[PDB]
Amino acid sequence: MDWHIAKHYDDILYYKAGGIAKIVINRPHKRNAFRPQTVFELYDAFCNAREDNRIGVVLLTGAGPHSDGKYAFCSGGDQSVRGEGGYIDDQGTPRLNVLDLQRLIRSMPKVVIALVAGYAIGGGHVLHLVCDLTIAADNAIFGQTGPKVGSFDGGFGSSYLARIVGQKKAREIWYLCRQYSAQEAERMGMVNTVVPVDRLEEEGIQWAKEILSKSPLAIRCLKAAFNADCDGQAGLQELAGNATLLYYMTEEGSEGKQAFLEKRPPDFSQYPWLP
Amino acid sequence: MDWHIAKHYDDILYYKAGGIAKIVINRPHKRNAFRPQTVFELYDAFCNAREDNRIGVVLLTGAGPHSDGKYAFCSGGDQSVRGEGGYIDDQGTPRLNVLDLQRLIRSMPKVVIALVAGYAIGGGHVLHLVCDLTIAADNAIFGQTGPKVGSFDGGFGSSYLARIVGQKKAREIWYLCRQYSAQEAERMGMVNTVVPVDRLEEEGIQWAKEILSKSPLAIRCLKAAFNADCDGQAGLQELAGNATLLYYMTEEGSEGKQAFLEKRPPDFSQYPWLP
Amino acid sequence: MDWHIAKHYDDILYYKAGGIAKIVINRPHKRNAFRPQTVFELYDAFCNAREDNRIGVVLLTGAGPHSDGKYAFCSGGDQSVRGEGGYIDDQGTPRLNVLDLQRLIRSMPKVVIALVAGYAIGGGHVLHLVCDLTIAADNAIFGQTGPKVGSFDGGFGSSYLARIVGQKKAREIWYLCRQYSAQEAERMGMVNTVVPVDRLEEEGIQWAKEILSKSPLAIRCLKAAFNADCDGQAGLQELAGNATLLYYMTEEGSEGKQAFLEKRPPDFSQYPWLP
Amino acid sequence: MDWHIAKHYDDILYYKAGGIAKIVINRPHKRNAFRPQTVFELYDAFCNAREDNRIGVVLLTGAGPHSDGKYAFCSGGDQSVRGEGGYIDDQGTPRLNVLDLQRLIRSMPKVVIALVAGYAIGGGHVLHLVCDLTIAADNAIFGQTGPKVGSFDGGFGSSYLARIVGQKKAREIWYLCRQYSAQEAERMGMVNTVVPVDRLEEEGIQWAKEILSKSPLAIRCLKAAFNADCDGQAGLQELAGNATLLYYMTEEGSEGKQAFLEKRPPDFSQYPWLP
Amino acid sequence: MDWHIAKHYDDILYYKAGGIAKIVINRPHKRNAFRPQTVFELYDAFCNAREDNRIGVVLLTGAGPHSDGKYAFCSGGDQSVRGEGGYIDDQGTPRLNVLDLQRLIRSMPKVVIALVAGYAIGGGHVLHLVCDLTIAADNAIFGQTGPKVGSFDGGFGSSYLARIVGQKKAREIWYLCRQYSAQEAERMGMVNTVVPVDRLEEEGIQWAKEILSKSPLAIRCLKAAFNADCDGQAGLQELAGNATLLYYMTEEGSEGKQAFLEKRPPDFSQYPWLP
Amino acid sequence: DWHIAKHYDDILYYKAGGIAKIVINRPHKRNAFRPQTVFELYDAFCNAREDNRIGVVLLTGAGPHSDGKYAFCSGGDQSVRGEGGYIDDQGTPRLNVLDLQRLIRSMPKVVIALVAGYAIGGGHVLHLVCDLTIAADNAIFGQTGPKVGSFDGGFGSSYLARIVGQKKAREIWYLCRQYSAQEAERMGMVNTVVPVDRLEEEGIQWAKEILSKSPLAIRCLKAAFNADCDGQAGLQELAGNATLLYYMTEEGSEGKQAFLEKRPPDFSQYPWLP
Ligand SMILES: CC(C)(COP(=O)(O)OP(=O)(O)OC[C@H]1O[C@@H](n2cnc3c(N)ncnc32)[C@H](O)[C@@H]1OP(=O)(O)O)[C@@H](O)C(=O)NCCC(=O)NCCSC(=O)c1ccccc1O
Ligand SMILES: CC(C)(COP(=O)(O)OP(=O)(O)OC[C@H]1O[C@@H](n2cnc3c(N)ncnc32)[C@H](O)[C@@H]1OP(=O)(O)O)[C@@H](O)C(=O)NCCC(=O)NCCSC(=O)c1ccccc1O
Ligand SMILES: CC(C)(COP(=O)(O)OP(=O)(O)OC[C@H]1O[C@@H](n2cnc3c(N)ncnc32)[C@H](O)[C@@H]1OP(=O)(O)O)[C@@H](O)C(=O)NCCC(=O)NCCSC(=O)c1ccccc1O
Ligand SMILES: CC(C)(COP(=O)(O)OP(=O)(O)OC[C@H]1O[C@@H](n2cnc3c(N)ncnc32)[C@H](O)[C@@H]1OP(=O)(O)O)[C@@H](O)C(=O)NCCC(=O)NCCSC(=O)c1ccccc1O
Ligand SMILES: CC(C)(COP(=O)(O)OP(=O)(O)OC[C@H]1O[C@@H](n2cnc3c(N)ncnc32)[C@H](O)[C@@H]1OP(=O)(O)O)[C@@H](O)C(=O)NCCC(=O)NCCSC(=O)c1ccccc1O
Ligand SMILES: CC(C)(COP(=O)(O)OP(=O)(O)OC[C@H]1O[C@@H](n2cnc3c(N)ncnc32)[C@H](O)[C@@H]1OP(=O)(O)O)[C@@H](O)C(=O)NCCC(=O)NCCSC(=O)c1ccccc1O
Repeated sequence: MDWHIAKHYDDILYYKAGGIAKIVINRPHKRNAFRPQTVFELYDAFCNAREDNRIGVVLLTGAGPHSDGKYAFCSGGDQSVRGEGGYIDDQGTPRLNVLDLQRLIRSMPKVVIALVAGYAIGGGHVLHLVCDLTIAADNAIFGQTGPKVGSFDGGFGSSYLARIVGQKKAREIWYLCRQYSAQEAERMGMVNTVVPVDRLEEEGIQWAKEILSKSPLAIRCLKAAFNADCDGQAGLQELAGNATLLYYMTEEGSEGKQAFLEKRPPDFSQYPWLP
Repeated sequence: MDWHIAKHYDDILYYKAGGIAKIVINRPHKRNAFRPQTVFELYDAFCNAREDNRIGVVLLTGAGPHSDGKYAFCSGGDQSVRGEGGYIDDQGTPRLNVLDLQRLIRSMPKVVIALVAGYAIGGGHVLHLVCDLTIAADNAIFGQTGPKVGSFDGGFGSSYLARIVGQKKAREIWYLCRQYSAQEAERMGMVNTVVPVDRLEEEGIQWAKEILSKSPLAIRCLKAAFNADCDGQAGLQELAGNATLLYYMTEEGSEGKQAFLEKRPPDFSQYPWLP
Repeated sequence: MDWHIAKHYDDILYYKAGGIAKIVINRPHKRNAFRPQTVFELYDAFCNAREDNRIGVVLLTGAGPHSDGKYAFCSGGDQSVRGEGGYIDDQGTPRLNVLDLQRLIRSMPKVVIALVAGYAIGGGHVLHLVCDLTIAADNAIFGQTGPKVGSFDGGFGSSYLARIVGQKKAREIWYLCRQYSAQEAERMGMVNTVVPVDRLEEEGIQWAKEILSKSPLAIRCLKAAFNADCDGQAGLQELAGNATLLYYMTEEGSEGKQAFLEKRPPDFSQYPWLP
Repeated sequence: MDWHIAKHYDDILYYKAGGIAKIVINRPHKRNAFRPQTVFELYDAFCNAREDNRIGVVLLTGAGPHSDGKYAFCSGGDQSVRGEGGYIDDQGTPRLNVLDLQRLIRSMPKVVIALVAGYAIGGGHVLHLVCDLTIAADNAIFGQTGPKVGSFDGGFGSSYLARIVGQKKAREIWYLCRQYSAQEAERMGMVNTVVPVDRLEEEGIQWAKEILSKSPLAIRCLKAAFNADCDGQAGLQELAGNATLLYYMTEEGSEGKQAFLEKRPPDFSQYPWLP
Repeated sequence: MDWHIAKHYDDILYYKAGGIAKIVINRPHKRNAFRPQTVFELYDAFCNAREDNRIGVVLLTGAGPHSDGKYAFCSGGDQSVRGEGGYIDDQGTPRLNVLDLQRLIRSMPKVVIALVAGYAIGGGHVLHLVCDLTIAADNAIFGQTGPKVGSFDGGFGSSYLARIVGQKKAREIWYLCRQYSAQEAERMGMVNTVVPVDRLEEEGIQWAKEILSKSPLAIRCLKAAFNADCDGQAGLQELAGNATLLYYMTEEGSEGKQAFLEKRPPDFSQYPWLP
Repeated sequence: DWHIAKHYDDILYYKAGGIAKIVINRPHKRNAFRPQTVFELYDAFCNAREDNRIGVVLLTGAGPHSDGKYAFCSGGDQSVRGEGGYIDDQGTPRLNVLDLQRLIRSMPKVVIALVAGYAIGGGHVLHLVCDLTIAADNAIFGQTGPKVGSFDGGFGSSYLARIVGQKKAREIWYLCRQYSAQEAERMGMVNTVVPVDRLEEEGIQWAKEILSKSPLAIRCLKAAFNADCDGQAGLQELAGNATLLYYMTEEGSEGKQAFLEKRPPDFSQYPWLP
């Protein structure tokens, strides 16, 4: 693929090619753990993808292999900056801003695919989970660590995981903090497919292209519909929001607008009350 | 208004005029209690209204006053035909088919307004509740009777009532089986407005007309949206269904249709992936 | 089995034998796509099955093989009659009446089993999904096509699917519009069992008989309970409706009815307030 | 009424009369604040009432007036024994056992009526909220104090309050920590009725007697149904639990039991599959 | 108050004083309708407020009176820039970005109070609703207009409104598109208090100061708890996120961090498994 | 090294380190529970909950029986089933297993079902509501309600669906078939499968991996999982844990001290974080 750099960052790499964006967490010396700046940059990059009318799919992955030969998607919050009440940014502010990133990935009307090679651990595991889809390399390793390292994600990390692998397996994952292979992760329902490491990016590109040939309006409505099964009124906001969008493409709707601007009463008399 | 009979029934009366249909429960010797046939006919009448592209609003009310001077919207299930496991129809089958009627009124994409003069009691009270709106006459009397007469409605009768008057008041209504005035009913939030008896139908017509001047598409989407706060996936079905409806009016959607019929790949390349 | 024709239709075939009904979509020249009339007839047949006190289980399947040797359960909405805002009926009205069929299948207190040979695609796929159970032949092929053909089902097609195969696999199914084999469908959780094509009906009959040897009241309560995990207040309506049904079979409840009819205060004094 | 002491406690008083139980919080020197012992005892008394087949209604109230002439329902958690992580019991164990009491009151199949004279503040306010009904004396004063005293009830204290007074008023109550009169509390929807201080107990008894003349089975099903609008699967458990109870009173149900005991196949062939 | 300008914008004004921020929509020639830029700026200012450790409360209001003597909070989407599929920004992109602003106001851990003088109509009405609290001047006018002007808000505008005024009144508001006085709005439950126009800001400041003397941790937890009753897993994310925040302030939690950094197994053996 | 912790008629109850073991001991009825069995089970689980050293509870059945067969639990004892419920010795109809279900589900300790042989009917639902399930390869799972004139439309239905999905959950209940340990794992309702003589050791092994974790983290997580299912009751548990943690902060303590000292609280130093 001919990837073009789209913007420069300190902790990540960001590329575009056709309708695909690629976001790479680039802190291999920390197994691609995120510090607050990493989350800020990830958020910025995902926002850019959201605003780009040409991009329909974002591939999210980690830099590797590292000098020690190991692969990693993301090892979660950088523990070396963890202080009282959160992860300390350069101004001394404790933060949990990955929560904001989680929501953006979840709600943006573009499909996000996690491409996992090596470790997807802790907060890194939850990031893989909230991505729409996950493609794993056969060397991928999945797991949570919260109860061992003094943390937990009781939001999407728990409930949404249960909506993927079911309640028994979700609890096992969090309580024991074991590691799971790519094959185990696929069998339990949380990984869509598994390929060799050297095929991981091309598979992502293949899946991305099958989506890029579909109707953008259809895709965004379906993504909202899936969220609507989880996120109550916030889910309804996204789903109803797309209904409003589509309604704003109708003549019936436009008559309401035109009537207001022309200071006359609207005339919906020709329009039927359908069953 | 020039109401014209639209179809003949044994237990009810059914009229249409302009964009309004009027359905009248007609068993005043039973304070308008419904027997299984009454529910069958009500259901049929609402279906007819649903199918008529000219009808946007349905007024539901009870026949009166009766020979005793009393008014009644509906007194619920006819206890005189109640047998083992439900209300016995003319074929000997026990039924709780008012549940089907509740669902039809609740889901049909037309506004239904209960016009309550006199008693709306028991199953008759639940009917008023599931109508979109309620306009009451000053002589209206509301209440549940289940725990006194060996019944209960633990479906929309309970949960949906709580979404109207709040949990404290809903529990009071059901546990004590007291009666409530039109003013008390409005104050608690379950009656939209109150007018003198002789003004009841005309108020109904005025409210119907204010809705009939609105966009049918906007109205149906809103009704689905309101149901969506209550009915989980069934509510999602109605709201997403309207999104599908609207999407079927877009050129983007039509390309998908035409491509299939012409046995060619669709080309959505021109359409943007909006924010 | 000695199937007996139960009623004649244009687009479907309808049989009964013992406690089993069999409904067959009969438009093999369109891979059994449904037009509005097809849905009307399916709805009528399911209502009949619902009304028949002898029928406990309904088998739903597609006519085949076709003259080209191919099998199909259902290929979804007939694209050849699709117009603005829906599928255009013979009177010129745009419809999405499959939504009503979905609700009927989902809520009727009889077990519905989809018998899928060959294609269950698009709206045909959602139909299989909303059936209680699915038995597949080895030649079955499952998938959604919405984003490719300019449609989507963001109701039961999305949310309820996620409650079967989990969020990751449900999104994949819709975003990519691939086809899935029977073994794949079974592994992901949406097909209950797989058998050879010529053993499909006999498998359906056997499963039906195992249900028919059970308590009808127990089965209906369970079906409502499953819906209740999905359909919010609509689900409560079904579950509470069954509690009412059962309560109408009690002596305690009848004392309430009798008291009213005999115009005396009820006497529940003998009855305990159990823990 | 002739109240009889039913069991002796240190921190509360417990009486019975006919089908009514009365539980009185008795620490007037602390405006009836609860310490862990108080909660243990309250739980015990409510359990007793639950196990007593003669008791249908429980009245909950505070001892008063105090020597200063002041009335109090309950001032919440006893701050004088609050320590690290909770309220410290006599063994040094930090506890939040009022959460267990909230659940018992909420789920027990008997109606609980809070009789509030004077202060219902903090955890004392939440206690009034979770009781089925609330009757207030003219001198009643309601409010939350968490954000002022370094606490919060983000459980039934927040969500369930919103289901009573609506989201705007519920947020106001908690954010500002003001006090509300009986009239204000009634108008907002969280108090069922208001009576003079010296009529409070008689009003409680009158409401209780109106409940005690109803069907105990109807009442328990209704209470479960109301919970089911709030408590997801736990609510389904209560409601389905009652359906099971009712089914266990049927001959159809008994056929299953007998068949098992007699080591024979059950015969449900005579029973219909109702609509 | 000595308000200080905090940042310069085109469509709005932004001030700070003590723990209070004030955001003023400043397009009085359009009754304070928002165009995409207005939303962009509102979003930025609310983000600024969120990031300011000194700000606990945000007052949101409209500029007025206008040259015509009229007051307005906000009249919703600027119809003069509405085009196909949304509101057209300065780059030609159709947007519904008020949806993003809604989520920010709803989720940010500071109390937002709408100060409504004059019109809060359509999208402007939904903005007032999603603020935590609303204080109205006695000249305030509330209402929705969607079905008249060819729009609807089927997200928070519908469901969340029902959680404030109940289902009956919410439907009325949307279906008829009438106007409601401050008094009617308070009576129905969606306005917290009403004061004279000349007292509106001082009342806002008064309420803000009562919140500013409270515990910030308590307030954020409560706000998340209220959202959790509406927003399913998204609500859980906020509520669990705060639990994580608090857990990150515990010694027990830090031991997990330290063990990881020091490359040793954690020792939680000293910590109890509390009831 | 198990130590008897309390004596019961229908069950056995032990502790060792941070693990409690509760054993249903009515093998002559395939460990069916009568109201007393449930009362004792509730009592034992309450004990475990109240025991500050206990972090994990293993639940299992006595076996093998004299007929060589294993059983976790065969559900409600049909031999005492009467009108409206299971008749206790004072003549009262009961459904008190529902109370046990809630206790197991809500207690801030991990409960692991160790299933050898039959987990059937109400016994099957008990395994389901336990946090985790470890099965021996001879384990057999299933529901029987519609066959024996009962049903569990609460956690037995909805919660099962949140484990195996709607299609499989309905199959299980409608047909009342039996499922192997391997089948149970493949569908998602069993965490792992081992040989029968390795069953207890696997449970102990799993318990220990949990006992080395943070008790606060584990309780918050269990509540968080319940919250995806139990609406406001789930919120009560989750928010309750937030309150617990807030009661460990200085900020929170200022509010208490201020009240006790009859002075206005001073939270002025504390930030309004993002
Ligand atoms: C990822 C894993 C399993 C890999 O193990 P291994 O291959 O053995 O690598 P190693 O552990 O040796 O790590 C290599 C270097 O990267 C650092 N490193 C790795 N992960 C790090 C991290 N998360 N923070 C800081 N440094 C890290 C290491 O400390 C080490 O650095 P040096 O000693 O060479 O200097 C293994 O490394 C591992 O278990 N990492 C920890 C993962 C973890 O526990 N994450 C959860 C923290 S909580 C969280 O993510 C979170 C944050 C916000 C909101 C919610 C949340 O749940
Ligand atoms: C409605 C009410 C309060 C009116 O009282 P009142 O003005 O004193 O009239 P009265 O009680 O004298 O009744 C007049 C005649 O109509 C009959 N009548 C009135 N309502 C009836 C009914 N529901 N069934 C059969 N006959 C009825 C009466 O029996 C009486 O007949 P006669 O003595 O002249 O022969 C007062 O009449 C009253 O309280 N009726 C009871 C209403 C009630 O308790 N409904 C609960 C049944 S449960 C239900 O609605 C339901 C059904 C299916 C599914 C779910 C459900 O919740
Ligand atoms: C089913 C499938 C995959 C089979 O492929 P194939 O075996 O190759 O058959 P072929 O494509 O040649 O089709 C055979 C004939 O049946 C027609 N045909 C098949 N399906 C049709 C349909 N759904 N409508 C009209 N004509 C159809 C075809 O046009 C063709 O006719 P002729 O050339 O001989 O004239 C393959 O045929 C296929 O993919 N069909 C379309 C499936 C599809 O995209 N369905 C969903 C549309 S949206 C939906 O159902 C829906 C409905 C309600 C609510 C929400 C919704 O999303
Ligand atoms: C209740 C109220 C408003 C009454 O005011 P007032 O009439 O003026 O009485 P006063 O404040 O003087 O109190 C009288 C005496 O009772 C004690 N007292 C009153 N309430 C107490 C309490 N809750 N704990 C310990 N001692 C108490 C006082 O400290 C005082 O004792 P002495 O000086 O004579 O020694 C006014 O007293 C008041 O606001 N009290 C505090 C109420 C409060 O803030 N409760 C919340 C605690 S957090 C919570 O309840 C909670 C706990 C567990 C779970 C969830 C929860 O939400
Ligand atoms: C607010 C209201 C009721 C006041 O009426 P009035 O006092 O009589 O003022 P007037 O109607 O004359 O309007 C004054 C000027 O401001 C403009 N103006 C007022 N509102 C405007 C608006 N929303 N957009 C553009 N220009 C506006 C007017 O066009 C007029 O301009 P000029 O003629 O002098 O040039 C009355 O003005 C009124 O009803 N306005 C429209 C309210 C409305 O229908 N809002 C809904 C739009 S849909 C939406 O908000 C939305 C957007 C995104 C997502 C969800 C959503 O619901
Ligand atoms: C478990 C199972 C499949 C074992 O089969 P098998 O190995 O062949 O043993 P067998 O059937 O011979 O039973 C052995 C003895 O234990 C008794 N026994 C076994 N289970 C019993 C039980 N549950 N109650 C009373 N006695 C029992 C039997 O009657 C038999 O006794 P004797 O002949 O020696 O006298 C097989 O035994 C079996 O299917 N048992 C019945 C399981 C069942 O249907 N449970 C459903 C009750 S519903 C419930 O649990 C419930 C409770 C509360 C709320 C909701 C609910 O759904």
